[PDB]
Amino acid sequence: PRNDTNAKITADDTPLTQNTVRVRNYEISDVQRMNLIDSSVVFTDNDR
Amino acid sequence: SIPFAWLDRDKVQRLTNFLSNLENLENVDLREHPYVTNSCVVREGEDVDELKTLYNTFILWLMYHYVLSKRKPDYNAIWQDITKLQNVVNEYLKSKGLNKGNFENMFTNKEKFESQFSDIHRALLRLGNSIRWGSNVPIDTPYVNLTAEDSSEIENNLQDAEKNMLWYTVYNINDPWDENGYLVTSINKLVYLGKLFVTLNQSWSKLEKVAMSQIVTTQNHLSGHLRKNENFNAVYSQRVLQTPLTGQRVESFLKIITSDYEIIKSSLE
Amino acid sequence: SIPFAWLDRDKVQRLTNFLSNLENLENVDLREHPYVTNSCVVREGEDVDELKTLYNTFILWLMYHYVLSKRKPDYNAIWQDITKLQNVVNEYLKSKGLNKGNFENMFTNKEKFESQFSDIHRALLRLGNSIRWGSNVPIDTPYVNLTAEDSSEIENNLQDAEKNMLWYTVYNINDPWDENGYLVTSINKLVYLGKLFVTLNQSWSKLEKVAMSQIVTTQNHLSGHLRKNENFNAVYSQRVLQTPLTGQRVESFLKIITSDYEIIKSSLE
Amino acid sequence: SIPFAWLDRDKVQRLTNFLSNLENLENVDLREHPYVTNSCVVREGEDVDELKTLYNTFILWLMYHYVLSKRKPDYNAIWQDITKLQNVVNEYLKSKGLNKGNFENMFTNKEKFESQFSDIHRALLRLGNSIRWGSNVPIDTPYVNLTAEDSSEIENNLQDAEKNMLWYTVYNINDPWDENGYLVTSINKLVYLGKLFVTLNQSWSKLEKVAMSQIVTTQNHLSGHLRKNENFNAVYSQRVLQTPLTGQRVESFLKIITSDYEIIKSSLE
Amino acid sequence: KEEEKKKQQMLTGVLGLQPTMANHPVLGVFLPKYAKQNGGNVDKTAFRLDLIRMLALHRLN
Repeated sequence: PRNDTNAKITADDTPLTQNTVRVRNYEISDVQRMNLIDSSVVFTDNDR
Repeated sequence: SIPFAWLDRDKVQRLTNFLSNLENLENVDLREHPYVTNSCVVREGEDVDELKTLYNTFILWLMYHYVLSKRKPDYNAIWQDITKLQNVVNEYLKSKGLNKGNFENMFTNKEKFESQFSDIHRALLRLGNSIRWGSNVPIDTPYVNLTAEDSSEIENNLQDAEKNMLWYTVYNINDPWDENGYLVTSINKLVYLGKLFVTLNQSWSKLEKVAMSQIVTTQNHLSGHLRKNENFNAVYSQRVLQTPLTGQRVESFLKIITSDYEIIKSSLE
Repeated sequence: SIPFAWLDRDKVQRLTNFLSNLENLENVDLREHPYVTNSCVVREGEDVDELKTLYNTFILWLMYHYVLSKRKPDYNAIWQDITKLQNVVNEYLKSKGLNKGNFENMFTNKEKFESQFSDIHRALLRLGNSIRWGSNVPIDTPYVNLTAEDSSEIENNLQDAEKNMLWYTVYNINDPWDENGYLVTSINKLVYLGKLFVTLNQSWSKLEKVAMSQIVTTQNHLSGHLRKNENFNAVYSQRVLQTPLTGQRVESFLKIITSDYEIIKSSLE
Repeated sequence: SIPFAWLDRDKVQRLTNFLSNLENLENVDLREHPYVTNSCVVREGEDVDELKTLYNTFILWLMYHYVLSKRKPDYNAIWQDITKLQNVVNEYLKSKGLNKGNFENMFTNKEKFESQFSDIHRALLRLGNSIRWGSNVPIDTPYVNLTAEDSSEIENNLQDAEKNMLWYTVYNINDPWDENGYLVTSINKLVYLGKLFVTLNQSWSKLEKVAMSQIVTTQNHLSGHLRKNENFNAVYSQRVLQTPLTGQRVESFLKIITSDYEIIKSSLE
Repeated sequence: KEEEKKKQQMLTGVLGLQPTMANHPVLGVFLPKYAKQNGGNVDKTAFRLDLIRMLALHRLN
């Protein structure tokens, strides 16, 4: 969601900001994001 | 390892040397100096040059924006001293004891626009106050008053800030000679540091918008030439090179395009 | 002329190149390179080696310790920025924003207390999270900056310093949108420089302690081997090589055995 | 004219160079420098050594104690400033205001007597009073003055002085601008100068007792080894080498053994 | 010779794909990149999904 710097969005103790989140890459299809659909790491499209 | 196009061993070493020592030379503008862009070329006429040097300049502008975003120094370091002078001296003089003005007017002209002030009229109010403390009436010299031994040198400092916003120095106005003491030295440092802050921020925004405009410009001309062929490696290079870029995403895309330079050197026609 | 007992010119070139590029190669630790010790071996097999590899390694450990104590870089240049960020910002934000001047950085006062840094870093995690958000909720981030794209880079840099404390580089911060404006210096960079500084000191004392322990062990073995012969220059070499060595004695003793190399090569059996 | 044993001119020039530039290099001790002790040794086997290097080490310790006793700087100049601070400031403030510790004023007046070794121990309480003057509600401050750079370089300077008693530097505590009060900065003056004075005297007395103990040891070895011979030159060298030595006696003994050198060299076999 | 066993082991770990599918271009290009991974603790499922989405990207008529 928009303007996250007001709030504190969490899924672990880590807050999910622009910087904590790795951007989703739809073409290269990294293996790390495939591991982290099982794990608890949030991923964004950078479109906002 | 420092990815580039079909280049020689002299051009890669020279571009590595330039983008490493981007901080030491003055007038950092890549649009301004043409010794890099025209020379990062395969030669070979224009026929084999076009599509490959398009990718070469794409990597050059992209890595230029990367090293800018990595080598920016913090300007909040100078705005913290702006806040220290403006809060701790000038409010205590203008509102406390001497009180040559209104609490609301002076306090809110200092307090308003903590983030993103570009106002010259607030400065001009402090200039009129300082010159009223000074000898004369008019505002011919904005900054330091009573003395022009430092005026062209402070303008040289601001031009050097405009040239190299990555490496900047504070003038630190001289102690023994003064129009008056603590007050106009505080006002003087406040005006000079505010001008330095807005100068460095405008120069950074200029170079960031320039670099992003050049990268987005080269993406379209790259995609138009690469769109036509139908091999899998070709269309995968098309998708990798059509992934959208922002200045805050360019670092991750630089890592991605290294790991895809593993293939797309061979995917060129 | 870096005198070695009985080696090939190739082996002398190997050991001279090792002690020359000690600061350049990674993983600076003499146990980590077996081919240095394998290069240190003497010709003609075990009958020659059982007497002469002891003296050869007794030269080589001393020279490793000598180039180790000579090529120490000063770690006050990195503590200077710790004190600068600490004293200038971490005091003054507390004094301004009414944190009653919690002195906790001043319990150490020095580079002498290599303990309590972890308690200071946990307190700084609480401070940085309180300044970034009002919620407080003490969280389990390693770094206040919330940067996960460069935390791997920071841990990479710390492992690089662990491998080569002789040659170190210092990382920095990026500013498109700042979590903390200028506070990011004295809470993020203070944690990074504190971890880097205590890492360099611990790895330094670790390597120096290992070098001194191996020098003492080679003293004991080589004296126990050379005890048997009662000849004149033999027990002269016993009295020369029986001398106890500190890290304060070691450079002068290198000069002693440099002088003694001409007589001792004949003197050994 | 500083004659010695059967050494070469290079080794004699090494000993003369060390004893001339003793004050220049750091950590002035023979157990710091085996290069003096092992440049002391004579060639041609160990029988020459067991007869003659005992005599030469005896000569080294005599002349080393001589150049110590000739080159000791007098520390009562800094004790004069200690007495000025203790007499002038502390007595006036404690007897004047908060006049309940007049018995501790008489205690530091007894500390003015030359018994400062026991007195520097548990001095801290009169820094504990200055805690309150430096900062209100006196919780705790470090073992030295409040300033971090000053405390670190005071510890550095004390280590430098303890290494080299012969060459010491005053720190020059003072500051133009002080959060601290002038009187508690004079307290910091007194604390640092007292530590420097007691450190220099204790390290001097340590090396002086080391030199005297080594001289007595080498006397016992020389007399036990030259006991066996019955010649007139032998018993004359026995008496000259048997005369007992205090530190006041060592200079006249050096002048006496200078004159007796020509007959005891022949008396050694 | 040295590098072939790892590629084939990862090929059988992904799905148990047949060599006939190993000859496919999407496989022929990505098996070397999947070689420089899966030696780590990453996953086996991630590689299946990656092959899925890449094979899908390949077939856009």
